[PDB]
Amino acid sequence: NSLSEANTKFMFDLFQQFRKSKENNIFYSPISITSALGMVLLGAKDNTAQQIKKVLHFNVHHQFQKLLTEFNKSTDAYELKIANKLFGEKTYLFLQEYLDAIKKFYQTSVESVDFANAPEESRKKINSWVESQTNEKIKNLIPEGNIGSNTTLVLVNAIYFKGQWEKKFNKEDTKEEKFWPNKNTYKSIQMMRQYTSFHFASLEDVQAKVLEIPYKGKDLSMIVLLPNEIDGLQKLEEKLTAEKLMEWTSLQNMRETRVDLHLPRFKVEESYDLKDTLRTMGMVDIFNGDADLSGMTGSRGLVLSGVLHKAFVEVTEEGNEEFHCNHPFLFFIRQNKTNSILFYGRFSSP
Repeated sequence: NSLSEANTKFMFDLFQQFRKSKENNIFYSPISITSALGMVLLGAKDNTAQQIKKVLHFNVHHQFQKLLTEFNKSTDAYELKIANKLFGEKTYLFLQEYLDAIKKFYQTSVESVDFANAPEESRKKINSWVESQTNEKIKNLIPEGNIGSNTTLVLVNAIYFKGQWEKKFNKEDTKEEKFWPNKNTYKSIQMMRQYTSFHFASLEDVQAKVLEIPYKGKDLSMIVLLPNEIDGLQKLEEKLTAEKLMEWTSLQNMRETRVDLHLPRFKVEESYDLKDTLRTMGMVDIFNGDADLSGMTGSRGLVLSGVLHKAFVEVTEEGNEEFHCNHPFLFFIRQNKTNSILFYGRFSSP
């Protein structure tokens, strides 16, 4: 929906920042994050909530719960483990009303913890919760020293996903290969090869190609963008905007063609702390003494102190023109029903 629209723009704003810092593989769940903030936005008021809404590009929670259920609908098409919880200092008493809305709309809830007296035993609490909440895939969302004795709030947003390809991949047709991060260096990888008909689309403007590899079911397909030349993605990123996607990755402007695809057998694990980032993005109150999270406790004084996001996707085999992914390229798994990107990264595996 227009929601997915907002979720997309944000993702790019988010993108732009990651770009400034990370020049390797950057992967993240725009949708997981967007929601993580909608849950917090619930218990936020005034100028503190205003920052969020603009940063997020804004009824609302209604669809964020609507869309969430979907991905939460256990299915064999794929498998995702979304571990999104609020961890706060015990001493803060959260209004049940708030707990109702978030549980209801985000199928998640707060969790009082002794940040003050026991900040160490506190970390583990959250870590372990994260593992078990993601089939034990995402571990130690928080490293030692990260959480301090002076922590009020801490939004956790881990997420794991591994879908099964509509058109399976022959485990026999996968051997060693050469991946070119840059043009002067390369790293060996196990590249999967698949010849068949896909929804291809050539990109003149940016000098790149757009392939769509669906998952079992056809409502959750991952789109990939492959710059023509090894280092043809920087320019790609440079011209990639919201509107760019809504059109370039829209199957409407795509054509089902016989394509010999060459996709690598990878897995991206990118951890992030969007505190400063979100700040510069325009969300600043929340992280300082001016934070108004009255909804969460009926009073003020609670201040978001860091936000942890961690995506972990795995691409496996199990489920004219070609698509050769031996060099960098950006991709993203969307939800075709409502074109809601729930994952996005750039693969350069340097």
